[PDB]
Formats: sequence, C-alpha cells, structure tokens
Amino acid sequence: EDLKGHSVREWVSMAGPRLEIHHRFKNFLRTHVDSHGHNVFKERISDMCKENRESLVVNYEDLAAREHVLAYFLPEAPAELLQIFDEAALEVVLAMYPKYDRITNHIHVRISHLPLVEELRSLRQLHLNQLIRTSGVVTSCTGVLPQLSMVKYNCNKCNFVLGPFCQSQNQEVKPGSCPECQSAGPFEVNMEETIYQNYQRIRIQESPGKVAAGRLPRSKDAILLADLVDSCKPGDEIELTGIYHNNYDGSLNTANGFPVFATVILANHVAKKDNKDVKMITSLSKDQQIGEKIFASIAPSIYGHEDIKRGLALALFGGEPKNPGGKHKVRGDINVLLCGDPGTAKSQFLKYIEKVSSRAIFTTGQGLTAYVQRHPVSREWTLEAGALVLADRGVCLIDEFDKMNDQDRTSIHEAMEQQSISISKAGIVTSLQARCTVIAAANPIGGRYDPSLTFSENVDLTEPIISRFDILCVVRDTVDPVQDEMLARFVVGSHVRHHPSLPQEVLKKYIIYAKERVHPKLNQMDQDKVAKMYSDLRKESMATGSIPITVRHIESMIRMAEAHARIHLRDYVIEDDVNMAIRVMLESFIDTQKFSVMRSMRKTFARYLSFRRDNNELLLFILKQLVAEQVTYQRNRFGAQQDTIEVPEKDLVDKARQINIHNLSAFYDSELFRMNKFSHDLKRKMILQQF
Amino acid sequence: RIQETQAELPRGSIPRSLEVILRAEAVESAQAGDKCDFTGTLIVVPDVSKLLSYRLVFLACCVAPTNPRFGGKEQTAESIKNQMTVKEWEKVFEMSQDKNLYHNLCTSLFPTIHGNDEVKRGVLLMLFGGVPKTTGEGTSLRGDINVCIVGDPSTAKSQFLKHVEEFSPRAVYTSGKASSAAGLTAAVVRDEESHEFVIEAGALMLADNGVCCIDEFDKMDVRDQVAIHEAMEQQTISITKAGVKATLNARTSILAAANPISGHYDRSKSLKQNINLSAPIMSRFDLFFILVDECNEVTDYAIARRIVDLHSRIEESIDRVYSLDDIRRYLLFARQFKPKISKESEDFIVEQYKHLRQRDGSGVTKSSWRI
Amino acid sequence: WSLHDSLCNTSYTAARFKLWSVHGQKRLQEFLADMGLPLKQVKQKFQAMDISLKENLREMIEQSANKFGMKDMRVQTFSIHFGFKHKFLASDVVFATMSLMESPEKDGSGTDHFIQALDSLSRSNLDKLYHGLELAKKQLRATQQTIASCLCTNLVISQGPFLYCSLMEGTPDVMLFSRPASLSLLSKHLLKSFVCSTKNRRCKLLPLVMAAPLSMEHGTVTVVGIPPETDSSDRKNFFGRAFEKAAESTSSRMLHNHFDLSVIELKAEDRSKFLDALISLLS
Amino acid sequence: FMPTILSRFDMIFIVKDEHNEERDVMLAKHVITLHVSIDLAKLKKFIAYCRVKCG
DNA sequence: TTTTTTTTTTT
Ligand SMILES: Nc1ncnc2c1ncn2[C@@H]1O[C@H](COP(=O)(O)OP(=O)(O)OP(O)(O)=S)[C@@H](O)[C@H]1O
Ligand SMILES: Nc1ncnc2c1ncn2[C@@H]1O[C@H](COP(=O)(O)OP(=O)(O)O)[C@@H](O)[C@H]1O
Ligand SMILES: [Mg+2]
Ligand SMILES: [Zn+2]
Repeated sequence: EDLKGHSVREWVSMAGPRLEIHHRFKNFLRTHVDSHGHNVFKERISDMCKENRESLVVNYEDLAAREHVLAYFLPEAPAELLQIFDEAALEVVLAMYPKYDRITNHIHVRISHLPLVEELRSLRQLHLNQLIRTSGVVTSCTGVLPQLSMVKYNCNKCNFVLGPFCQSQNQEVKPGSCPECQSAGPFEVNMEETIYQNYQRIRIQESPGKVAAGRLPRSKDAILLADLVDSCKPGDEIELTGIYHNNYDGSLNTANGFPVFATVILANHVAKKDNKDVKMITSLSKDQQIGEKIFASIAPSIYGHEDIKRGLALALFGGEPKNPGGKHKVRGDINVLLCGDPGTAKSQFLKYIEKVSSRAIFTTGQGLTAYVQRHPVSREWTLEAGALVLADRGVCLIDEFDKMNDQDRTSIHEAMEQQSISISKAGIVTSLQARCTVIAAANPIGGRYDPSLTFSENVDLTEPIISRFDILCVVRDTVDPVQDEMLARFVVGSHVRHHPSLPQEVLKKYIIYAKERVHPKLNQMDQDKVAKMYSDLRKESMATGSIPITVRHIESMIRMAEAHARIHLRDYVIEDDVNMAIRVMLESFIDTQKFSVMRSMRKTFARYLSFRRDNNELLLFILKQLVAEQVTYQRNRFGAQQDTIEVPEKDLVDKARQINIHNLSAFYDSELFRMNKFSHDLKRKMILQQF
Repeated sequence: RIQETQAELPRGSIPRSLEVILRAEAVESAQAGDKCDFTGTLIVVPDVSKLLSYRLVFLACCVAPTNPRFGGKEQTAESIKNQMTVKEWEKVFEMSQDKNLYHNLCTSLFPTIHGNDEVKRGVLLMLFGGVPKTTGEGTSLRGDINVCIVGDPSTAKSQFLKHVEEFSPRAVYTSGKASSAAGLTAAVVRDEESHEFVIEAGALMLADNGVCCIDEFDKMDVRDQVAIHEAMEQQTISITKAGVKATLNARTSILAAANPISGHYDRSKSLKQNINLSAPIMSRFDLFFILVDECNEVTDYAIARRIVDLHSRIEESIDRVYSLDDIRRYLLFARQFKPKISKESEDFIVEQYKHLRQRDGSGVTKSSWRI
Repeated sequence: WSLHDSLCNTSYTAARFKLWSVHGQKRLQEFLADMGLPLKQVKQKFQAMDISLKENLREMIEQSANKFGMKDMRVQTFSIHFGFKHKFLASDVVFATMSLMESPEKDGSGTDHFIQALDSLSRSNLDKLYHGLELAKKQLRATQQTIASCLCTNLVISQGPFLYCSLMEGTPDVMLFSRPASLSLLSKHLLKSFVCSTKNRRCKLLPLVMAAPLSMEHGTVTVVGIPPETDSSDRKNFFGRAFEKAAESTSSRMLHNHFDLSVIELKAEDRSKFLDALISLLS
Repeated sequence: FMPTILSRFDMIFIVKDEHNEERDVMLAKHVITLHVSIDLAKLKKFIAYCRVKCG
C-alpha cells in the first residue's frame, strides 16, 4: 500500500515509499500518449535539449489522469516530491541524451496550472508549506544577485577546506570546529569550490480591478531561483506557483509585540498572462483597395473623423527611418498633436491606440526621465526608468500636454530632434537612447477653439515645439442637426448592450507582420514632381500673413511617403502616393491658418491639387451649407427650431457651376446622402430636410 | 486601529484611539471606514525590546456591525429579500406600489425646508444612483451622478448637505478650507515599525459607494482641486510615490456646495464667470442648481412661518410619512435593480437630445455652460 | 571560423540540413545536441573552444552524421605546420588564394589582383594569406544568402531539357558575382542545393544554365553551363558546343573570350533570341 | 526693442526674403539637395592657427 | 537621501 498511517511529509521520506515513488514517476515519464499516440515527454524533452534549458514542464491534469496517488501526495508535502521528480527526470534525459552531463547536470520539473487558482489576500496559516497558485501584478525586482548553494569554507590555521554544507533560505549556514586542528574560529568562504546560483526577489500584489473591490490591495514576496530569474518586469501580470514558506523575523516581533513570522512564496513556475500565415495577407494586400478597408478598423466606436483616422493610421505603422549618407540623422518617427474643444473623444483616441499598438506606454501631463529612487526591496538608491525610455522603440502617449512644467518642456524638445537623453544626475553620468513616436492632445484656450486666430494661438504652446510635430489635426465642433441623431443613436445603443443583462485579429497580426517584412525603396522620379508645387505655394503663402510650407514640412511629407509602404507592402515610391503625401502635408497646414486665409488658400489649392477624393463629397459640401445657413436665417427672425427645413433646388447648381459637375440625379440615386436625411422633388424642386 | 465614534466625543476634544487585535477566522471582518462593534478583553502588553513599559491593547474575539440594516445576519435581491422580516417586506411592497412616491420621499426626507422643489428631486435621484456599466475593452462608464449647488447667502445649501450626510449610512462630510490633497484622495505614510511607506485611505475612499459631501468647494486651493478632478474623471485614484505604485477604486458620488464670486450670483454672466472652479471640473458634474434670493414677499412670509413653527414645536409639526429608518430599507432594496431601455424610450431619448441642442441655437436667446 | 558558422556555410551540410527553411533549421540544433556541444561553445571561435570538447571531435561528428544521412563526411587531405601557431589545411590555402584573385572591388587593370594572389603563396607573406582568409569568409557568407534567395522564391525555371535561372541587381551582394570566373562556383553550389531540395524526379537530373548581368553600359550578361549533377558525375560538360551552335543559328553577338568555352557574354536583347534556338537545338 | 539694446551691437542686417520665381528655382534646387539625403574640416584648423599667430 | 503639514525668507 502507498498510503499508511503516518504524516504525508514523513511517509514520503521513508526509504520504501521514496523508492516506490521514484520508480512510479519514471513509468509515467516514459509512457504517456496524448490523444494521438505521441509520447509527449519524448518530443518535449527533445525540444528542451535542443536549447540547453534544464527545466521540464509537467501539466498537472495529465499527472492526475495517468497517476491517481502522486497527484494527491503532491500539494501536501511538495518540498520532497519535487526533489524526487528531479532525480527521475534526470535519469530519463541522461538516457535519451547520454552526453547531456556536459550541460548543467541538474533538472528541475515545473508544474503547470494546479486546479486551485486563488486570491492573494485569502492566504491564511492553513497553507504553510503547500503548493499554491495565485495571480497578480509584479511591482518590483532586484538585480540578479548570486547566492551560495553548496558552500565550502577553509580553516585559517591548517589550510584545509571544511565540509560542503548546503544553504537553506532561512538561516546562515554554520560550520563547526575544524576536524583537523580543532581551530574553532571565523572561517571564510572558498570562492573556487563553492557553487552559486542565481537569485532574484520580487514583490507581487493584487491585480488593480480584479479583487480590490472596496479595500486596499495586499502584496506578497516571491523568490525566483536559478532558471527563473528575469521572467517578469515591473508592470507584468503573472501567475505564480510556489511553496508558501514562512520564516522567523525578529523585527516584526518588536513592532507587533507578538511572535509573528514573515512569509514568502518560493516560486516554482511563472507563466505570464499578457499580449505576445502570410498566404492570406498576400491577396489581402493585393486588394489594391486596402486603404478604405483599414481606415475604418481603427477608431472602432467613435463615429466620424475619417479625416484624423487617416493621419493616425499613417502614424501607427510609421514610415521609414532612413539614414542620410551626409551625417544628418533624419528621423523616422511620426509625431501627432491633436487639439479641439472639450468633449470630442480625444482621450479615447489615445486609449484605443494604447491597446492596438504594441510595447506602448502612457502618461498624463498634469517621471518623463530616469530619476533616482530608493528601491522598495533592496533599500539602495538606484536609478529608475522614466516615461520616454519605456517607449524606446514603440509609442509614447502624452495626455494633458498643456499642463507640462518648464523642466518638462525643456526636456521634451531635446528628444524630438536628437532622440537621445543624457543623465548627469546624483546617480551617475550616462547617455541613453530614446526612439519613440509622440502622440499627444492639447486643449483650446478659453474653453473653445476659435478659428479667427492662427492655431499657434489657441494651442498655448511654445512655438519651436509645434515644429517638432509632423501632423497638426484640429478637432472642432458645430451644432449640426443631421449629426445629432447620428451621434446620439450611437451612444444610446452603446448603452443598450453593455450591462449584465477588419476585426481585432487581422490588424494586430498585421502591424506585427507589416512592421517587419518590408524595406521601402526610394527612386528619383518624384524628386522633381514636388518642387513645381513648392515654388508656387511658397509665394502663395508668403504673400499674406503666413509662413509657407518649409523644409520641416517636406521632411514630414517624405516620411509619410513610406507610411503606405507598410499598408500596401508596396515599398516602391510612385507618383500615386505622392499625390497622397502632398495632399496630407497640405491637409495638416491649411487648417492651422487664419480666417479668410484658411479659405483663400483653399480656393486656390483644394481646387488646384485636384484632390484625389470623391466626386460626391464635393456635392454635399454645397447643400449642407445651403441648408444650414437657411436654418440660421429662419432662426434669427422666428426663433422656432422648425421641423422640416425647406430649400428649393436652383441654388445648388448655381454653385455646382464652379466645380463643373452639375450631376444631381446620379447623386440622387446614390445612397451616400440619404443617411444625411435629405430629399428632392422633381416637380417641387424642394431639398426637404427632415432632421 | 479604531477611533472613538462620533456620537461619544465629549465637546471640545480630539478623539482617542486604540489597537485591537483580531486573532482568528475573524481576521478580515473589519475594514477601514466601517463602524464595527468589537467584543473581547482588554490586555496589557510589554515592550519586547527589553525582554518595563506597558501599554493597553484590546484583544477582540468577535466583531459585528453596530446597527444591522437587516437584523437577520451579516448580495442580490433574493439574499436581501430573505432577511426581510414580515412587516419589513409588507411595507417595502406597499411603498413600491405607492403612487406619487416621488413626492413623498422629498416631503419626508427634507421636512423642514420650504421650497426649492427642484433641488430635493435632484438630491433624491443622486441617492438612488444609476446603472454602472463596464465596456468590453476594459474601460468603465460612471454609474453615479454628481451634484453641485451654487447660490446666494443663507439659502439652505449646507442644510441639504447636513440632511444627506446624517440620513445616509457610509457618507462622509468635509469642508473645503480645512482639507488637503493627500487627505481627500489617498496618502503615503512611513511606518517606521515596518520602516516602509504604506497607503492611507482618504475621504474619497472611506466613503466608497456612498456620498462625499464637500461644503465650500471653491475655497480649496488650486492644487487641491486638481487631485479631486483626477478622481472624478476616471473614478480611480493613482498613487506614484516613494516606494508605492497603485491604483485604487473610488465609486463615490459627490454632493458639493459653493458660493458665487463676490458674494451674490450675478444673472448677466455665464457660470464660468460667477464661480472660480476649474474648467475641467465644471464639466464632470452634469447637474447644477443655481439658487437666487429673489427679493420677494410672499415667500418671506412662508419661510418665516415655517421657521417659527419649527422653533415653537421643536419635535412636532414634522408629519412625514415613511419614517427615516424605513426609507433606508427601501433604498437598500431598490438599489439592486438594473433597469433596461425599450426601443421606444431610446427613440424618445434621441429626440430629446435633438430638442435640447437647438434651444442653445443661435439668434433668439443665450444660456450658460453650453450644452 | 567558429564550428557553427562553418556548418551553416559549407555547401554540403547547408544542403542536407536544408539550412534555408525554418522547418529544417532545427535539424542543426538536434545534430549539435546529439553530441554534447553546448550552444555557447559552438558559437565561439574554434581556437578558443574548451580543450575538453575537441578531443575526438572528428569522430563524434562522423558518427552522428550517419544518423542523419551524411556518410561522406571525412575526406583525405594534407596539412602543414610552420612554427608555433601556423597550421593550414590544404583547402584553406585554396579558398584564400581563390578569393584574393577574385576580389570584387577592383583597383586597376585585370592583372593587379593576380600579382597580389601570386604573392601570398610564399611563406614570407603570411600577412596576405591571413588577410585573404577574411575575403574567403565574406564570400561564403554571401553565397548562402543567394542560394537562399533562389530557393525561397523558386527562380529555377524548368525551361525544358535544362533548368534555368537569372539574377536581379536590386538584391544585395549580387555585384560580387559579376566576374566571369566567380560565377561558376555559385552555379555549381546552386545545383547541389537544388537537386537536394526539389521533390521532382526529372529536375533532379537536368543540367543548369545560368545568366547574370555583366555590363550595364554595353547591356550584356554572362552565361555558363554545368553538367547534370549526381554523386558520380563523370564531369564532362557539353555546353561549349551548344552555345556556339546557338549563336551561329540565331546569328547574334557573342564572345567566347575565356579559355574554357562554357562562359559567354551576350547582349541583353539577344537573350531570348539565343535561348529559344538553344532550347530547340539541345531538344 | 530699445534704441539701447539695439545699440549694444554694431552691425544690423535686415534680412530680406525673396519670393521670385527664379529665387523659387533656387529653392527647387535646394529641395533635392536635401531630398537626396576650402573645406570646414580644414577651415577650423586654419582659424585655430590664424587666431593664435597674428598681432 | 523618500510623505505630509506649517511657518517665514526669498527669487
Ligand atoms: N428656504 C428655506 N427654508 C427654510 N429655512 C431656510 C431656508 N433658507 C434658509 N433657511 C434657514 O436659514 C439658515 C440657512 O443657513 P445655511 O443654509 O446654513 O447657509 P448657506 O445656505 O450654506 O449659506 P452660506 O453661503 O454658507 S452663509 C438655516 O438656519 C436654515 O434653517
Ligand atoms: N463622437 C463621440 N463618440 C463617442 N463618444 C464621445 C464622442 N464625443 C464625446 N464622447 C464622449 O466624451 C468623452 C471624451 O471626453 P474627453 O475628450 O476626454 O474630454 P477632454 O478632452 O476635456 O479630456 C468620451 O468618454 C466619450 O464617451
Ligand atoms: Mg453654508
Ligand atoms: Zn583547521
């Protein structure tokens, strides 16, 4: 019988049960097929040996299936079963690979998903020395320090090395008196025969919103040994699995006044819970019309703003960070700066880009650089990373840009055109790297953006800073009846399906793929296609109170050139996406202009550039204004928010004569204006507007 | 560590405190901000560093709330509808079936306030609370509504707040001039015993899922109105300090009272010029009750009559139905539904949002804090 | 080199192991693991590898290559020692000389590299040999990055009686093979990788013909021809006649400039005019 | 700008902006001079010796 | 060598 009347701890420590368990584990290691007739621990051990990993995973459920008695002995006395399993897996591997002795000569078996997921606040004294599975964020980690594992001293009066004592993680090992000269004294270690092992200590704490319902969040310690160290960084969400081991502390006893012991989790398996094939992508990119299909995949909820959707999509994948051969270090990062009156889903545009992107971080402007910090655990005055070095390759989401401080302002600009920070702090003089794309949103002064002044006035920002941004989108608002329903219905419906009674799969894997397998090239056929525009537009802008497109705009345009090499896999500059690059680089410049200049420059260029746009949107641009202005008339004399606005026809083609389309019936058939709640009548000429 | 309850404080004294030691399965019954009722033995404890000096310590064995709203034993409609004693449940039903209920809670909650019929209603709808939702992405919609009052001197502002804070259980009361940033939201304190920086809970936290009554909201400093907005927006409280990194929940509803700039409320300007709150904060309230002391004379008889009545018949002339203990029960019951929206009501709502924007329309009139 | 960078580049284990497809790159890992060679010693230079591993390396490699289908792994060569640290195998001198004479970057007339390679055969010039071993490395690491192109892109056309390929200038490290002498080896290794790669039974026994651009100004390419590959190929090529008769039939412009006949320079426009007549001629 | 902080200098150049279309041809030139991407390296080492040898 | 609160000199 493998169960007799003793303590489970002391049953397994007896020679008989020890040997029985030892032989029992081998038979499971060698013979265990999984639903296909595959010795899983034959291929898995192999894949472990093809990397020199000395760590074997044992899923607990199968151990319970193929073995009824061990999977019940295990979480009772795991300080010895996990030792016997080591010597079993060793003798298995040294049979499947008889030379592996030259690789670390020691195997640890981890254990995966015990069936007893638990909380971090419900650990009571019942669980002392019992295998446990938990969860929660990690909030610290010391450095990987070396700890004694098999110490060996040497006597100071005889030149003889004492016995190889083992080190237990509760009390400093104590050597006796020299069995060769009885010279009991202060021995010192012998650095040459002693064996060491890695070591790291972390402080895990409850997840933010998971269980911390109406109280404060508790925390615990954990000790990662040799193979585990650096499995997790501050901010990760992990799920430990480890003996819950206690040890006596003399300080707590002097604070609480009672005999109180400290506890710590000797981690045994750490499995992160976070976010981590082309043959479709070939034709999906070869659709030739992936632009529209991807634009309406970001900003999943927020309606409208297919304008700024374009710019932010351009920013997300990025561009090409070419190295100029003249030692000029042009940058390959697109930085955006939103702005607009409060209540227009700017912050949501930030938060969704937090999710969709990768390796992203976030901050408010109300910590930007590395700073000296007294470590929670180690109690040393180290240096900690800021908020511009954690996006050293990804994105940095700044919020409340206006609320930055003078030191913060003088520190943000340095990283734009240099992308490299120096820290001559109290810690030590260093020079680190920072290659991030900045995505921020400012606010309008006076609680509303008013486009009589230039944008450089309502933004409340230092002038050489706005130059460090590529795109300048301006969010604005207006009381517009037909969009009131459009936005209301959306919000109301989003409140109907959220309460307890291109999808997000293509584009994440796509920003992973298309980030890598493209390297856009640069020919010289576009080199003269642009200057013909600059020579004109420079005069056109300088003529009035404005500064024309300058070199820091040509750089942004040429950066956004490749911004579509990532979507199309095109990677070849063509006179097609140059129509797009110039279009965007003027889109982000006509808006940041004066009252009558934002329209004079439009009347020139928006008709000059031959916007590669819909022929239909230019139809709407007319009658939308012609009905809005008529409502404005019929309010300033009557005041009644009338139900059905009425506008006869003749007015529309009068203004359509300027763009020379005169097409109404092919637009009347088009359902691209029914949504805007309009009408027309052949015999009445009325463009009847309902709402 | 427990602190002397409020109703025992001798006048003109700072409240004492003592250490209680829960030592069993009773180990996490008491949380911060609660009003439990401990029952154990008083013991003496030495100073173990020199093992003298002794200090008193309470050694509790049982702990239970001081006044159970439902005397059965102490979370959905049925778990509570079980503890309802026969009279309790035959009364809650009677009220829920009552018609004109929405006028017998006002008349029975604020029995000594003549007028302002449009403020009591808002206060009630604040007490009942909305439906808190969590979007699938991971964000969360605010479920409870916030309310601010702004008015002339001596118009019964602090009286609404005192009424609400003495009626409601787990609702805290603070002034604005005598507070702090790290006292409202959350602090960080060095416990030299553990020689570590730990988190202290603030007024916005030990009133969680209740109501925080801020009087004189516009006397707070410029930097103390920032920490409160960072909490009123995301419903959470971040901490990033010496060795502490955390994010705490705060699902309180705020009832704030303020004063116009220069004493009186000037009715020829927008709101942003009559009050000195920040710009962001004025957006996070979404219910304002501007009170004005219209120099009338038919009221100045009514208010006079009511005050002199209250002062002549001190405990009488208050004839409210639905005694105050009963309303707590009805309010603990009816705060466990999650009403839904029918399609007709959704259409009505979008039409009303249509009919609200255009009132602010140009030409005919003008209003304050644009819709 | 290191023991790892020389398995990934010998065009005899870079073919069997199929070290261009992630699916079979783990074969190398398994081969290393079957010997007890740490993955950290195998990546380091061979002269610095620990002394306890290299005892019987040349036997534990021949053995563990039977278990993978590579039984011709030991060859018969010679080796020379001069002094304290000078130890050459007779196939290192060859790969160094062969790459001093065919260095890509040209610094004068055609007989400027010849002299520098004739120099590095006497023992008084061990500073050129020891230098011509860094070109021979740079070449071998820029050949398995081309045979990896024409096999993860399938640029080996089966044009009938013979395979066929061609190159693109835009691909990096394709101007290195511009010389009409350093092109034969690239093709002869391409055939060895291909024959091992393809699944057909016909293509595995067809000779290859290759063309790569020579001169952009004259607009001409260079063309070679290599016998049908096999283990015991007699090595008796036959293209010096085919190309001659094909240029004779089409009556195009060709140059049989070298001493071997199977290398020709051809106008970029007479490519197809030549190739079709050749297809018909070989038949 | 006071007549005194202005007088703290000695040389005033009111720089002028030309928008001429031949000037714009110069600008179109300068466009690709950046689009693509007596020497200073000896000018500096010349000054370093000129400043220190003339009186 | 860290927070937080409170008083007084200084840019
Ligand atoms: N409408 C009213 N009905 C009944 N009593 C009233 C009314 N308005 C004022 N009072 C009484 O007058 C006093 C009002 O003082 P408070 O309400 O405490 O001051 P307040 O309204 O906060 O104004 P300030 O700004 O703080 S002085 C109380 O004693 C009320 O009982
Ligand atoms: N068009 C819209 N679609 C959806 N939600 C919107 C829209 N406009 C405003 N919102 C709401 O407004 C909130 C965003 O406010 P925000 O832009 O953060 O204000 P501020 O810019 O003052 O910080 C969102 O939570 C969203 O619910
Ligand atoms: Mg008051
Ligand atoms: Zn001794």
